[PDB]
Amino acid sequence: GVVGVLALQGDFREHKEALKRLGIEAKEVRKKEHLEGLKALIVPGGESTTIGKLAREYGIEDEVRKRVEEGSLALFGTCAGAIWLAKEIVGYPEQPRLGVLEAWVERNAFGRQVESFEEDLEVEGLGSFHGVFIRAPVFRRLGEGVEVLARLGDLPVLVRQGKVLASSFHPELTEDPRLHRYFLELAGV
Repeated sequence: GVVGVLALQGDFREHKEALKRLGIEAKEVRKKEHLEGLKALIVPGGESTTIGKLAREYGIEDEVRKRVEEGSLALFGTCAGAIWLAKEIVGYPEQPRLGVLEAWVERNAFGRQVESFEEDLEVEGLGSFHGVFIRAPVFRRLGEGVEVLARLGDLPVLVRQGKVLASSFHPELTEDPRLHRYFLELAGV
């Protein structure tokens, strides 16, 4: 298996199920050793402060940083995973995270009474994709080398920086595997 889903905490189950539609049997990553042999790693939705704390404690954060830097590992972060990837988390400068993505992300900042909504999104190259948002974080600022692949109105919700992909929505909460395939393709799987 060359595709893994970080399984320290959260909803990795949904991503494994989504990956099955691509004929992939996802490897559950719980130890740094589990990163060996992977071409792609998905960081799931969940509790961002916990995923960050555990990934740091187990040495996974540092190894992932090294792997991405050498270009031997593609990353796809969804919700908590997108927060984990962000270089800056608004209001939580010291929150444990990878921080490779040049972006400023604010946790659960959409400002809607009901903290859950769904929107049809236009994804560059992919087409229309059903976006599922739950206590969704907001991409406040993006670095110059970051590409916006999808927006809700004018707000970026799917961004890419090289082999790092991040979404504020949950593609794994739909039965559409096209965004996952898009990720595997860029990871060279």
